[PDB]
Amino acid sequence: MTTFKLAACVTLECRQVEIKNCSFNQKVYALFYRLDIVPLEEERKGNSSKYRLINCQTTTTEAVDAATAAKVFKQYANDNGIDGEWTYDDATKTFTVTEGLE
Amino acid sequence: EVQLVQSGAEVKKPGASMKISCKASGYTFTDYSLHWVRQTPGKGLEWMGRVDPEDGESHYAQKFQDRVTITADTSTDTAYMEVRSLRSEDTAMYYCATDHREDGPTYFSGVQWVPFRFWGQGVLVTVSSASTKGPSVFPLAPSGTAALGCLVKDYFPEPVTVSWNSGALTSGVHTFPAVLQSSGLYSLSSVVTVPSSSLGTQTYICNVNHKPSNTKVDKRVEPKSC
Amino acid sequence: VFTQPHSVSGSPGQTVTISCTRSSGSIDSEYVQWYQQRPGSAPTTLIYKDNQRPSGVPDRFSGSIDSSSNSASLAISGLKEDEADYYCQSPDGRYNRVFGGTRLTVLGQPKAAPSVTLFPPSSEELQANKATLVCLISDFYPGAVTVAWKADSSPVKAGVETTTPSKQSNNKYAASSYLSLTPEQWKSHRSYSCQVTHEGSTVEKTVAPT
Ligand SMILES: *[C@@H]1O[C@H](CO)[C@@H](O)[C@H](O)[C@H]1NC(C)=O
Repeated sequence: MTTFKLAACVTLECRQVEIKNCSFNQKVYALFYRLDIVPLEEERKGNSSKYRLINCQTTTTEAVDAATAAKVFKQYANDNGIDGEWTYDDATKTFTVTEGLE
Repeated sequence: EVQLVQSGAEVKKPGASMKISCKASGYTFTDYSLHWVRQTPGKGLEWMGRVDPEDGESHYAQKFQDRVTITADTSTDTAYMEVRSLRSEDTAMYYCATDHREDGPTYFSGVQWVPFRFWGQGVLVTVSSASTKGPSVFPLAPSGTAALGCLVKDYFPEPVTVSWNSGALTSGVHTFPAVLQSSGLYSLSSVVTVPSSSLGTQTYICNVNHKPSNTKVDKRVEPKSC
Repeated sequence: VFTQPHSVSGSPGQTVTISCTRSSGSIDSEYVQWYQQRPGSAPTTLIYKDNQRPSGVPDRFSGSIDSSSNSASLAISGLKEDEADYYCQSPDGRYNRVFGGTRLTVLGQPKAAPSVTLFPPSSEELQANKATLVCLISDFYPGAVTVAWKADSSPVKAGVETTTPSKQSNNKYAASSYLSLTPEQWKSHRSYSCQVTHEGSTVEKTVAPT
């Protein structure tokens, strides 16, 4: 099986400017304190690395492929108080639902 | 909390293959990739590859991309490494290891990502033409402290584990390094120094374990008739 | 490639620096981690992201980056239990990883003499048509010793297999030697001896078929 993650926060791609120059999705850039963000992968001294904001709710499910994972995550987001714009990344198998840019 | 528990030692003929394994507990197995690292005896550490447990994605070093295949099972939270077409050079300790996140040493640092934070205990795989040969275990009976022990003789390959009283006895225990003797076999000793006053009043049992031959031995060690 | 000095040394109390030099690019282009491996054990993290100590690692260990040398370095103060292999690590791109290794040798530690025990053959082994004398040598420092065997008063060299010294977890060294015999060789003499010498002195231990 493949395990998929649903995140109720933005994923960030960040590089060194202490202070990191981060983008979220198209690409909006902003500067963050390194304390506010959480690594989703190994941190890179040269290029960018994927990060998370400290405040995040996540859940997971096993599925034949992403199309079935979206069934369950849409259900989870209706049963709980979750809304937003959706996004899927196949490299990490992570869905993201965010209500940003409002 | 976090434990990476590896499989037992093996011996293999040249040209053969191995499928080594590594169970994980204490973390969300699908959050961190599991890596494999080899250590030829007397030589350094050398990264083999990795597997990302949430799917089948795997990656390998330029040396090992041909013969090696790393996989992960997220129903058992076990990672496996398979190595085909084994050679005399492949005699090494094979380690599984995983990254982990931590909240850093200071208020300012934040949540860090630490490479190879946890390592498995390692598995020694020997590649040789010679067949497995299990240990013959003999008591070294004691003749104000007395010394008593177990001789673990003529076994192949390494390694051998010896405990006493199922691990309950550790004071005064010393297991020695094996002699690699001329014929190619190994012999090993464990001795425990003991109050002679206790020889009629405490049972001393050495527990010998030779994973390559799947051999386990309990030997009670007693003083002889005098 | 990452190249490390295969050996480095240091006395008690002092501070010692171990190099890690990159052949392919700038040490400022990837983070450098460091690891410690005590003899007979799995590695442990000591440093990551050039100079950060993991949970539980003492302040005595510190990581460094010297962009002018294009060398990373691990500096360990208060030398001791610090006797081990030490390795640097750094990535290569999205997916690959490169280890360096250095054997850190702690020298000038206090000397210590060996304790020695010699065993006759077991009755069980004699019933198996064999005989082995076990001479055990332990807890000495530094790690070098010399062992010899005598049948009655006369030396014997064939049938002897002797180990090189190595460190126990208690920091002194240990070794074992074995005189392999036939039961008739063992029975036909009056006594056998193992003689051990470490620092200008010798202990004699002997056994008999009685
Ligand atoms: C951040 O990255 C963007 C990418 O184009 C770049 O323009 C900018 O100079 C970088 N630094 C800051 C402080 O925004």
